[PDB]
Amino acid sequence: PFFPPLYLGGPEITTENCEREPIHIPGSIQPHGALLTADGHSGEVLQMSLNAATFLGQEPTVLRGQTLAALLPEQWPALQAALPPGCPDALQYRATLDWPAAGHLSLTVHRVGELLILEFEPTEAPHALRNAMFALESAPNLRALAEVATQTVRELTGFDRVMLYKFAPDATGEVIAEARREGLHAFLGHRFPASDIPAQARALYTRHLLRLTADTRAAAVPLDPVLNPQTNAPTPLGGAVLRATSPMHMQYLRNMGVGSSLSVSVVVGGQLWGLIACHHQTPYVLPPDLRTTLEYLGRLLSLQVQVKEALEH
Amino acid sequence: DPLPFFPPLYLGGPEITTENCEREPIHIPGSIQPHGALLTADGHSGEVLQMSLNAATFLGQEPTVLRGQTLAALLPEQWPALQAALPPGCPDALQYRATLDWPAAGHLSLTVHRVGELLILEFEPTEPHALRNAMFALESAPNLRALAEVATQTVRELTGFDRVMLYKFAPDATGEVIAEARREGLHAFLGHRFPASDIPAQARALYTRHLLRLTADTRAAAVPLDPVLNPQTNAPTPLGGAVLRATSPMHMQYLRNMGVGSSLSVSVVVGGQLWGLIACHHQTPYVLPPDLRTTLEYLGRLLSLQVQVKEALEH
Ligand SMILES: *C/C=C1/C(=C/c2[nH]c(/C=C3[NH+]=C(/C=C4\NC(=O)C(C=C)=C4C)C(C)=C\3CCC(=O)O)c(CCC(=O)O)c2C)NC(=O)[C@H]1C
Ligand SMILES: *C/C=C1/C(=C/c2[nH]c(/C=C3[NH+]=C(/C=C4\NC(=O)C(C=C)=C4C)C(C)=C\3CCC(=O)O)c(CCC(=O)O)c2C)NC(=O)[C@H]1C
Repeated sequence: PFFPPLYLGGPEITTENCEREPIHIPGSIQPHGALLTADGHSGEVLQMSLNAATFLGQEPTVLRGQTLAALLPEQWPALQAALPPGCPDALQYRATLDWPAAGHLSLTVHRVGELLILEFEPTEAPHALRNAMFALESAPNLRALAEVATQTVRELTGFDRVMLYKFAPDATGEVIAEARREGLHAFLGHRFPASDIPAQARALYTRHLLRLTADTRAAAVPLDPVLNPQTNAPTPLGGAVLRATSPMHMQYLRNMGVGSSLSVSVVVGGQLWGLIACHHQTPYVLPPDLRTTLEYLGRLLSLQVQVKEALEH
Repeated sequence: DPLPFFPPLYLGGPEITTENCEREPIHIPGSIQPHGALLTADGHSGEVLQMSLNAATFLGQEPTVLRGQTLAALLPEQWPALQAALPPGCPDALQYRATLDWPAAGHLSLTVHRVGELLILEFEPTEPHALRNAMFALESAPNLRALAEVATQTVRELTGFDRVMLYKFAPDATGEVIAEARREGLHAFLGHRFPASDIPAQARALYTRHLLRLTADTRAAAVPLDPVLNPQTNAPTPLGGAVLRATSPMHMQYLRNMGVGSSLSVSVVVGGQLWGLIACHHQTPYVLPPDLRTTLEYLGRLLSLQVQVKEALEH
């Protein structure tokens, strides 16, 4: 099973109970964005991140009464149609708001049962993706495909280190390709224990295909209330990219000298084949539109891995 | 019966009938569609060899001036990028794309690929979260039918085409329309089946490697290359990989007779085989700009993946 989260007086996580930390329900988010939850029917704002006032420019109480209808007039009917009752928690809808306080915000919404989860992040506003797609497809074998993928991602993102991280049948990880800035340790060829990404983390990565710690030293921002009014239970935040990252993991990242981390899942035959794994030495918020490019690349790599593995077997 | 290609018309080959169909060399027509321009150049020196006859009007230069310069001089910023992206021996399927600001012609999209020692350069005029939203909707579709319907509707919304079908090949290469989105008033092709020779076997081979072809105007005359043969080889210039390639007069006749002014289709390739097509129709001529066509190319790949996934959920 899972332990209760901390804020419901559950045990603190150690190396004896990695497998049981409830990472989907931390009750908090990373501070480079803001999150609101809301009722599926009424559009009634039920929870907000204590930092919402910053991003939205709204007097705190104003929000926690109001309706999405009021708050987002153009958007609220689109949401209603895009995310019908009963849809999967994996389905997401995005829009760009030109919002008074903040030039442009990206809005990302998904639905978990009766709750809409809304994420707001700063945003903005060429051929590198098309060029990359053809490059991946003409790679002659899996090894070269891995090399092209890591190089392409590094060029698109500027990340200090991009790795392709392949799982063995027992969930032992091996770095099979790597693109990195001069003057970093090489992780190419190295193998790591399964428990570095515990089973409850791998399952969640099979369904929700991208996550990140924008700053390995930033404090999480609580949800208020912490419990969903609807259920008097924790809000599931696994489908939210803003979810506060595990302190266990952030301790690991910090011990490696990483300041910013991001990964993308490569899913083949319904199973987690590997990850595109990015490190930056310093804090780094990759903007939403560039993340989208990596999300596309994730799908394309999933296709090409199967194609390429089929021409060996 | 499968038989080798006839020589093209310009090398004294025969004209094509319902009989010899499968031997038309549709990859070497010696000509392009008039809404863009094409140059060929030597892959090592960058000497310009062939150009479409309309090139002066896209590129704003006399032929003899174009042909008298190397790509190093014509494309000083792109020439080194081309050479890195398209190394000798690379496959003909690999494409490099850039946007140019050309004085006389505005923003041009440049698409380049390499066939042996030849570079082929295509120039076309070029111009929010719809793709991301579509990607997730496709993935959440519960079964093959719902996927097919979401895919057709999405493509129609992105493009404005009068008719978008999902055509699926059977094992005998006979095809069948399994989903479609269509303009009000058009009659339904859903569930109809069509014989295998409607897409003869050489076209289906070409459609497995080069994943998007089109006919922007089913009545437009083709524009010859000049000279027609590659001076490197005194042989035909391979245009399979060029979207500007001229369509077979057989297929343009099959289209006009249906009332179609514009045709476009994207291959859906599963396990190395052509599974089916995203085929689109418009009643009037219609040019879809290169950046919009890129969205369809990306959807072609997504759909190939999702078709595998939906079919595996099915035994
Ligand atoms: C108690 C158990 C421990 C534990 C927990 C834990 N680990 C993750 C997530 C990740 N761990 C990763 C491991 C590596 N990244 C690398 O680059 C290398 C090698 C150089 C390794 C071994 C990765 C990639 C992830 C995914 C997240 C990311 O991309 O940064 C989680 C889940 C994190 C979250 O979703 O919040 C958890 C709970 N880690 C341990 O090391 C043990 C002691
Ligand atoms: C003697 C040869 C004939 C022939 C040849 C031919 N066909 C193509 C390409 C296509 N034919 C298609 C057929 C259909 N389109 C539809 O909308 C329907 C049903 C409603 C059918 C059956 C399609 C979709 C294509 C793909 C091209 C496109 O999408 O426009 C070629 C190749 C043309 C080229 O690539 O240059 C050729 C040579 N078709 C016949 O019917 C016979 C008479």
